Amino acid sequence: QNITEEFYQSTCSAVSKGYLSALRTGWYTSVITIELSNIKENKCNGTDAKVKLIKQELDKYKNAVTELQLLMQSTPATNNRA
Amino acid sequence: QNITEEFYQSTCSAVSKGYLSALRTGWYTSVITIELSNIKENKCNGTDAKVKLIKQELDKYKNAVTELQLLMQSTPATNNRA
Amino acid sequence: QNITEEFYQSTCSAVSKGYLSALRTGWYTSVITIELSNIKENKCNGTDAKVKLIKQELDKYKNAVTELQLLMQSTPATNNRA
Amino acid sequence: FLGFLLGVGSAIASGVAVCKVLHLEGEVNKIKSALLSTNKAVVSLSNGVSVLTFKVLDLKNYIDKQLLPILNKQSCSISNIETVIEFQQKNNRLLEITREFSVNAGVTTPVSTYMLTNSELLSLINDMPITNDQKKLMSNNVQIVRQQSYSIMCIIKEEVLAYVVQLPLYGVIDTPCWKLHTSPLCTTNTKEGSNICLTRTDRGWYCDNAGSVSFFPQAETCKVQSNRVFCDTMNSLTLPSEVNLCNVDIFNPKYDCKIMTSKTDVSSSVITSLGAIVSCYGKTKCTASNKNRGIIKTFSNGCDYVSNKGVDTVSVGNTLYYVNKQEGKSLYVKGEPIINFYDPLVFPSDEFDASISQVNEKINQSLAFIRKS
Amino acid sequence: FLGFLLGVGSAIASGVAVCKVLHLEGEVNKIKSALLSTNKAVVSLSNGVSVLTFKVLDLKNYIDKQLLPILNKQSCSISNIETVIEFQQKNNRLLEITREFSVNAGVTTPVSTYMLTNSELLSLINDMPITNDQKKLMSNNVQIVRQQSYSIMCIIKEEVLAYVVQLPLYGVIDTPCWKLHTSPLCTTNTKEGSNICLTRTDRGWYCDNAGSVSFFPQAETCKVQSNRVFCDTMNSLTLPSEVNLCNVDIFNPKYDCKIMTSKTDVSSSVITSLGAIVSCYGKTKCTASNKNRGIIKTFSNGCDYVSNKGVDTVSVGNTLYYVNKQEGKSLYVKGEPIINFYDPLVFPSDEFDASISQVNEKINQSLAFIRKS
Amino acid sequence: FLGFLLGVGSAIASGVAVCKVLHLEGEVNKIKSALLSTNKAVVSLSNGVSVLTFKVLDLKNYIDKQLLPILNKQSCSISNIETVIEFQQKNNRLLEITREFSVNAGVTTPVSTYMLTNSELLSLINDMPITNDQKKLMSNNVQIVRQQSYSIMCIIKEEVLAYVVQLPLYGVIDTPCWKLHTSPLCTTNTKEGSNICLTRTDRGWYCDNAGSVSFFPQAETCKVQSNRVFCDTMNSLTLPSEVNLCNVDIFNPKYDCKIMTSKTDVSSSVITSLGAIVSCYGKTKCTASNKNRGIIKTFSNGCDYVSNKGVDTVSVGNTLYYVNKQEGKSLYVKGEPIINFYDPLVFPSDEFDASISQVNEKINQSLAFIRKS
Ligand SMILES: *[C@@H]1O[C@H](CO)[C@@H](O)[C@H](O)[C@H]1NC(C)=O
Ligand SMILES: *[C@@H]1O[C@H](CO)[C@@H](O)[C@H](O)[C@H]1NC(C)=O
Ligand SMILES: *[C@@H]1O[C@H](CO)[C@@H](O)[C@H](O)[C@H]1NC(C)=O
Repeated sequence: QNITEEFYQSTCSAVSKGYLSALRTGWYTSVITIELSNIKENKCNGTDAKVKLIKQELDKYKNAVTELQLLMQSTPATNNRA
Repeated sequence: QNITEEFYQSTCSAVSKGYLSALRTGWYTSVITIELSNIKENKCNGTDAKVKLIKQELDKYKNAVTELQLLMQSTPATNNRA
Repeated sequence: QNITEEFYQSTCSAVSKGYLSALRTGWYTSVITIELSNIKENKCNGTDAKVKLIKQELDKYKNAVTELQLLMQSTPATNNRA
Repeated sequence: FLGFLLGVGSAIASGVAVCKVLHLEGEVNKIKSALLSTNKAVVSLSNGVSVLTFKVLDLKNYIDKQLLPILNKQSCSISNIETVIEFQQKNNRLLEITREFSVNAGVTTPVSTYMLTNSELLSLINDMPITNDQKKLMSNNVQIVRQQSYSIMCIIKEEVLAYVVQLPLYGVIDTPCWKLHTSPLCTTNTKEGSNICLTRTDRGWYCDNAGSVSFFPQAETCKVQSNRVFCDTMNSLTLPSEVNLCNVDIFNPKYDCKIMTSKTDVSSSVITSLGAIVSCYGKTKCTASNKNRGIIKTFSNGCDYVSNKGVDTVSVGNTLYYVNKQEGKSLYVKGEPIINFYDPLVFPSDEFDASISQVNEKINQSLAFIRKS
Repeated sequence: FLGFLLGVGSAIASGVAVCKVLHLEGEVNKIKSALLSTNKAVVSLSNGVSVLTFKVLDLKNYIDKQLLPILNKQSCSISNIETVIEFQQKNNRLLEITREFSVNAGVTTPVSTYMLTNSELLSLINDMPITNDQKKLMSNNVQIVRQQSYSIMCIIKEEVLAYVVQLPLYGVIDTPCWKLHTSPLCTTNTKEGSNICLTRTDRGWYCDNAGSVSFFPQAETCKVQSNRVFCDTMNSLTLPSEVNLCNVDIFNPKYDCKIMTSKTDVSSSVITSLGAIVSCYGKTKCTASNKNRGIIKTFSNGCDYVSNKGVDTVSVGNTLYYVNKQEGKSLYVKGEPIINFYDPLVFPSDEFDASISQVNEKINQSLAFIRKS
Repeated sequence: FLGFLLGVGSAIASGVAVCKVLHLEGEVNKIKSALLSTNKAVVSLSNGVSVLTFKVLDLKNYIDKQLLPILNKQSCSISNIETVIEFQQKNNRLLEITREFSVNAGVTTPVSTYMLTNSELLSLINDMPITNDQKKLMSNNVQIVRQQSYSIMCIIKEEVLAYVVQLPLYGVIDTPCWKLHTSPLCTTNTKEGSNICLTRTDRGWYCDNAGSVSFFPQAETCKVQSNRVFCDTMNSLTLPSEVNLCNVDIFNPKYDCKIMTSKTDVSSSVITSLGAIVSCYGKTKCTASNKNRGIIKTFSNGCDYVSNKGVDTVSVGNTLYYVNKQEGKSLYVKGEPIINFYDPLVFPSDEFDASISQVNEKINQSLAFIRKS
């Protein structure tokens, strides 16, 4: 059998049969972590191009942390009422 | 003329005229392909930093294939009924 | 006090009190710019791998401009009527 | 409003049938062969669908011809970064296509740049079996073609990755369209409530198409450029051309005009293409202003209109609306509000999805009992 | 249709409570310790929730052990690009996770690859306290698990970034599901309008679950693979098993079948799993065609059905529908249309959300006045 | 519920008018000049709009001063990867902005990080002509400012790329808001059906604003932090302050309270800010439990409430709800259910969008015929 269908002429409706459920009932809460570092604006003359790229990516990491830090406070949303 | 509008006082409705259609009627099915390779976990000592980046990106490619392979089975969705 | 709630048994309704507004009333229009360049397909033999990567990224920039240029005409949407 | 009236269909059903064929028996080799000489080729499926095939990104000839000598050892003695960067660059697209399919369970819309680039897409359009004019239209509205397209993940059979890009065909072009904006029409009596309302439910896009009119009940679904209206006929109802009678004459016998009834005396504005409809009721402040000059019109209770000419803003209560600044002429067609023709008692106040005659039958029915009893 | 009938709840409410605990007093160090020896570890919260913790990406041991000697100077004399590329690569994920949270105000759905990769996700599934079979199900439908999951940003306390990934649990598996497709049933009189309609409002997914039936009114919310239907019980109503009586007998006393009434004589088609329902009314062209052969069936006015066998397309007016090409048998159950049992006058034409008995009470009520007066 | 009652407007209409001005005649050079000395500058448009302009990313001075000597040959003899990486990095943003506009047909929301970074956005806020306090609010809720903002692609005229970022202004701050949660109220008779229901339709957010109350019918549209409710007045209706009478007294003469009627005896729960409303009907299992202790309350048929204090979960049939764990006091206001005041026969069972008096008129009308006949 598997997928089968029946059309009811009298009601203008059709039922598709043969399916199996996988209904979400519960939830599994996992804590995903990223271990980061706490360097401080180091100061160096280092005019080297290889260093300035490392300086450029290090600023990106530092700003990301500051962004995520500002992202906290307050607690989540979640746009309810439907 | 081009865009023109008429407000009907008696019905509280307005018709905006002067537009031209481009109504989707059919569909054009194109097959987009990506030709890939079938290397196998090669084993080398190669501790070289240039190699390990190539090893890092090669793992990314291999995993992507495995992901896409797992992505198939079964056939698409598409969340119907509206 | 802060957040407080009252359940009305007779109407099957509950009011959550203690909130403060931040209602969008106006708009602030800012012009964000990107200063770009107008080089022309330069032609060189330069078979060097370092150059071809620069040639590859320069084509990406050139195409992006052409894309954005084609993206203009006509003026925006915005899928109204609700 | 009438959105619930629409039928149902599967958009990807055609592209899905191409995946079924691409699997058997095998057909993947048939296209791998055809895409060895060129990066783009037309192919006829055993099904007999003539399908344009594209070899965007060839990772095989890069990993096999530039990375394979290094790892088929031994010792990875020779290496260079100008190759690590080139590989990271080449691989990225596969990685970005894989990202996209992993969240969209193998079916994306709009079709992204990674799925099909502008140069690839514009080439695909230019190699389609479509009109010279139809090619121009699609090329000039790629942003729309992308939003109306689908990308279906298919298979990775033998050494190949295949995903179907399903692109729109515009079987109806340059036919006249019009947008009907409706707002509630209510009595303006000085009482607390005790007012009766009526609203045209037929709001949406309308296009002449094959002798009938294609009606888009949720005008929110259509994409518009300038004059041009891009729609999907799946989001339409196909009505007799007499539906346009409701505009000029809502009482016409030829078509039963879709209206809804309420006692919902609520203030609002609808921003049209060239003006604003104001439904002003109760103690509400309803105004139309110019930036520099301030208030230029104060709306009285009832339903009115103001043209965009010299109006930038419309305010209904605590809500501000920006009017569209498009050049075009508008016409005020003076007429006695249809709601004044109704006796408040004996008028059916809660018709959610009705029409003129339905309302008129109900009026007689109720009226008869009072007279006959 | 019945979507408005659903209750309300907060999906992230459980994951939010884990954030509250992760803040106090402190608990961040409790998990930092546990994740020093391994990259993955089970941890019991003071709350007592046994939560699987993962150290995906360790930027500390890379910046401190590979970048720190260069900047704790002086002079940045020593440097190499093979380290600039390695860092850009390593950092990217944090940058991409930060991007995602910045637009989704700290709560993403579906859970992206950057949030949790396939290998990380498949490992998370395989380390969950769930059935051997339940592990297989989730692993074989990761694309769905991602769409049904949430990623909640938590905190950056002391040297650590924590975000909660909230994954589905399928408490109901392998129970029979069925999809009910409904379309409008109308009288087919030769007049302008003056026709009466009826539509079953109970359309949606149905699953046997704990002695009752879980009803998904917006079938658009469920994800389906093959046989498999993935739903969220929050988008359901839990009805008596007697709801299935409406199919075989809509007039049964055991259950009051949800219907809606109109005079909306509008043409449409509904594409089912194995065929197509056609509601054909007025002067509409309603057809079913095969690609090669053309029109194979012309629908008369009224509600009919055509099976997918040898049918690729169904056209109702200016709209084309692609039928699903799934293998399966369908059954036409001949019966007198329910609408023929109603006297047009005295039949309540505007019931938006009614049922059989509601309609029948209204019919008697109206009928009695004519007879008693 | 009342969402359909809302007006219509174009959100990007103000930002679109800035694009019209940015085109003519030319004005692009006026801003190119102003952005030569600084990376940020205030500019007054011929229109006279004082607009803050930003030179984020200057690709000209990088391609012209670092890449141009290499390609204005000859032979590309000199080259270095530290420049290929620097260029790939610099170019990416333009590539990522171009990606975004290509799918969103030149209008994005929320405004992405690539469109405007946090440091750029926080600087834009701090350079706006707004209150000291208003600057703090926006800076502390950037995640929201992004979701409420629009990015409109404008033009690439002469050597320049311009896109308008349209940011919210909060003209109403720190005024009291409240959320009204409603659920169906039904008779609890032991019969199959034959029960009458009533539901308050006025559910949504409410804020005191300019002497009236701003009503957000789709509470799903508002963003909330802590105490703070962020709304868009376009998604509101502006009602008299007497709308709050419906809470304490739904029968008050001052305001006609919006209700809907049914015979839809369906079980459900609504999760409020500090508890849960349970509408329990038929043979449904309705419960409130604590994690450790299990079932702490069994709901009887009818509409009830349970406070979050010591309750983690509420189960209505096969559906589980997590209650919000926010600290706050709740008050049960005992009262006779409003539905008991209605005679089942002669009570109008299918009012979709009604009010108290509408229902009361219908009751008299029907009642009179029985008595007068
Ligand atoms: C009711 O209206 C109809 C027009 O549709 C009219 O023919 C009829 O006379 C009216 N009621 C009567 C017959 O009193
Ligand atoms: C109305 O229908 C009911 C069945 O529900 C029937 O018992 C009754 O006889 C009908 N009206 C009458 C009593 O004339
Ligand atoms: C109907 O209700 C009204 C109150 O709105 C009341 O004045 C009237 O007496 C009632 N019907 C009658 C007059 O019998």
